[PDB]
Amino acid sequence: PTFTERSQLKYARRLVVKLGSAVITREDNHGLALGRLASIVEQVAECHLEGREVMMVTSGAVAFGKQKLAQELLMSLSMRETLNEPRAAAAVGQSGLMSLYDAMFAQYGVKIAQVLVTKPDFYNEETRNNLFCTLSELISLNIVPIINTNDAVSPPPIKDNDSLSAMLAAEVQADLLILMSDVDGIYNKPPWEDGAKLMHTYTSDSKVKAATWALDRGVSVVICNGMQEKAIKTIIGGRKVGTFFTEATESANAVPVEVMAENARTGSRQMQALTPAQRASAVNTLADLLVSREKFILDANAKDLAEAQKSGLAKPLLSRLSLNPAKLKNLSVGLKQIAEDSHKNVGRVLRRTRLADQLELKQVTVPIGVLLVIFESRPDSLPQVAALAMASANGLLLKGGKEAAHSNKALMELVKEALATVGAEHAVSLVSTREEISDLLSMENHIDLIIPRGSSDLVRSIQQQSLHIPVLGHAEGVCHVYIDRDADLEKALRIARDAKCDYPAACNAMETLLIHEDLMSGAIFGDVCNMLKREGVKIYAGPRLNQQLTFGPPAAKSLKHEYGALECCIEVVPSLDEAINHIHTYGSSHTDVIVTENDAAARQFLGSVDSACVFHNASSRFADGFRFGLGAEVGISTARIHARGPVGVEGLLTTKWILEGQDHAAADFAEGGGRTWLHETLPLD
Amino acid sequence: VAECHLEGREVMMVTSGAVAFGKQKLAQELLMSLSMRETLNEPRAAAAVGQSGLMSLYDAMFAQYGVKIAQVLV
Repeated sequence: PTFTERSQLKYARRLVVKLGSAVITREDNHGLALGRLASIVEQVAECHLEGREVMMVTSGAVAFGKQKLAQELLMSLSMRETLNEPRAAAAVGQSGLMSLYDAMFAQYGVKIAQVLVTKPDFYNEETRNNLFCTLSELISLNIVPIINTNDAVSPPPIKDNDSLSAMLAAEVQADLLILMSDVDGIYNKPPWEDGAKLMHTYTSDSKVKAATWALDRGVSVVICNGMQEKAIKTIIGGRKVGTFFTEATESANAVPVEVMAENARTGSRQMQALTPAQRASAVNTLADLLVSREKFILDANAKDLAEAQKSGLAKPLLSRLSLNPAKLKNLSVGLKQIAEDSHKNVGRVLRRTRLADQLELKQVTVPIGVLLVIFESRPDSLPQVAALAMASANGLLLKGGKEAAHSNKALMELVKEALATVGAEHAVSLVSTREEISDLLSMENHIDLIIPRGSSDLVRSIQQQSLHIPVLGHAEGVCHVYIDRDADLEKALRIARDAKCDYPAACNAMETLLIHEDLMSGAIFGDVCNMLKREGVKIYAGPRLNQQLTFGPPAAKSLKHEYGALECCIEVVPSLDEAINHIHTYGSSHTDVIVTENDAAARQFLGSVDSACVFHNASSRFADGFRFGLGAEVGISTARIHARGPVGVEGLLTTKWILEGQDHAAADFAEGGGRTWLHETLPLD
Repeated sequence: VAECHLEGREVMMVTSGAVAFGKQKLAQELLMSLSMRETLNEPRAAAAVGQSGLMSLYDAMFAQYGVKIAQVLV
C-alpha cells in the first residue's frame, strides 16, 4: 500500500470506483437517482480527462430491471383483471443502464465498454489472465470499462460486487479503491449504540473484510457515502472524508486524541487535592529548572529558529522566535510572582449562609478543567500558561505551531518533569505536529475553553471556525479616543504619542481618533497631524472631516478596518453623545479613553460607554493586566460573559454549591414540617 | 421486426458482428492516441466495445417503436 496519507491521493494514477445499489435507486423505487448518477459520472469524466486511470464497477441492475418489469406486467393484463425474478430484471436493467451511462459519458467525449463477468471466471487462471490483459488494453486505450457481474444468466471469496471490486483492484494493480456505499463511514458500534466515532483513518464487516483482504495486497482502500455530494473530487481533493485505510501510526508516533484529555482530567482531579503550597512548591521548582537548564533550551531555541530562518516565513513570527536569558530571567521572576500570589486562589469560600437549624451552605471556588491553549509559536508563553494551569490546578491541553516545535518539546519535557516531581502525575499533555485544528475543535465534552493567544489571524480563524465551545480572546482591537473641548492640548499630544507611536502592532493599540469639532479650530488638528508626520503616520479621514476640510488627508475604506501599522482613521463630531453613537456603532467595545478636565461630561461618558474598559488621561497600552497589578494574565476577553479584557487567574475558576444538612428534606421545610428559612449571611471565612 | 411483432408474433433476434463494429471504434481510438511525431510516417477488446455500442443503437431504434429490448449474453 504505497499511498498512506490523505495528501498522497493527489498522485493516484489508476483508481477503481465502485457504486452501490443504494446509490442508483431512490427510496420510492420509482426511478433512478439521476442526480447522483450524473454527478458521479461528471466527477469521473473530470478526473479522467485529467489523465487518471479509472474504471467503474456498477451495481443495482436488478432494481432498474424490477421497475421496468413491473411497468410492463401492468401493461399486459386484461382490462377486466385491472379492475380489482432475478435474471429477467437483471438483463433488462443491464441493457437500459448501459444505454444511460453511454449517453451520459458520450456527453463528455469519452467512450465506454460493457464487460460482464461471472464467478467461475476467476477460478480459471487462463480466463483470469485473458480478462486481465483485456482490461489493461482497454484502459491503455483511454476507455472506461464499466464492469459488472453476469447475473443475467448466472447469478452468484467473490460473493458480491464488493469482493469482485477488491479482487479486480488487486489483479489490475490499481492505486486507489473507492467503495462509495450507503453509510458515511465506520464506528466502533452502530449509530443506535454507544460509540458513534468516525474511523477517518483505520488501524488494525463484509465490506471491512474485503477492505482487509485487498489492503493486504498493495492497494489503498477508501469507503465513502453514496449520497455525499462531490464525493470523488473531494476524496481526490485529499480532504478527510470517509474511512481512509492505512497501516498503523501507533502511540510510538502519536496517541490519537482523547487519552491525553482524559489523562489530563484525571491528573487535574489529582492535583485538586494538592492545594497547600504543593503547586506553589511545584512552580518554585519549575522556575528553578527554567533557570537551571536554559543553556539546553537556549541552544534548542537557537537551532530551531535558525532552521525556520531558511524558510523566512514571517518577520513578525521570526522576530517573536527570539529567546534569550533575559527573557528567561523575566519568565522565571514572573513565575515566582505567580508562586507568590497563587496561594489561595482555589477552593476559597465565597458565601457563608445558614437556612435552617444545622442547615448551612457555601459556594466554593473550583478549577474549570480541560484547557486547550492554541497559539502561533511564541514559546515564551508555554511555561507562562503552564504555570497558570498548575497554579489553578486545572489540566491543560497544549497545541502551538510547527515552528520551534523542538524548543516547545524541550519546554514540555521540562515542565513535565517539574510536575511529575510533586503532583504524582504529568497532569498536562502537549500535542503538535499536524493536530488537525478543526477536528479537535469540533470534539466536545472533554475540552472546556479555547484560549487562542498567537495573533489576530488565529482568533479570527477560530471564531469563524469555532462552533459550540467556550472560546476566549478578542477579534480585533478597534480602540477609540476622544478629546473634549475641556482638555488641554499637549496632554492629548503625549497621549496620542503613547497611544499609537508606542507599539502600532499591538492588539490593544488604538486605530482611530475622535475630537470635539469645536476645538478643531485650535490648531490642535494641525499639531497632531504634524506630530503623526513626525512619526510618519499614514492618515485617513472620514465624511465629517472630508466635508470640513478642503484638501485634507485621503479617505477611509471602511470604518471597521484594522491596520496594525502607522495608519489611523480620524473623525470629528460635535456631540459627546454622538461619540457614544459612533463608538457603539463601530467599536469592538474593546477600549476607550477620555481626556478632559470636567468630570460631569467625563463621568456621563464613563457610565454610558460600554467598552470592555475605559480610562481618563491614560493610554490604551495600559491594557495588559500586568500593568493592572493583576499578575500574569492569560489573554484579553471581549466576550460578553464571565470575563472582560484583562483576564487574570480568577478568570480560570468557577464555583460549586455544597451543603451539609442534618437530615433535612425539601417537603420537610414546607408547612408540613417545623422548618424555616434563615438566610443569615454568615461572615465568610 | 417491430412490425411483425406489433402484429403479435413472438420474435427474438440473435445478432452477430460485434467485433467488426468494435474494430472500427478501436482503430479510430488507436489513431487518436499517438504522438504527433509518430503520426508523420484483439478479439475481446473490440468485442466488448462493439457490444456496448451496438446494444445502444438497437435500443434507440427499437424505442422509436415503443417496444423494449434486453441484452442477454451467453
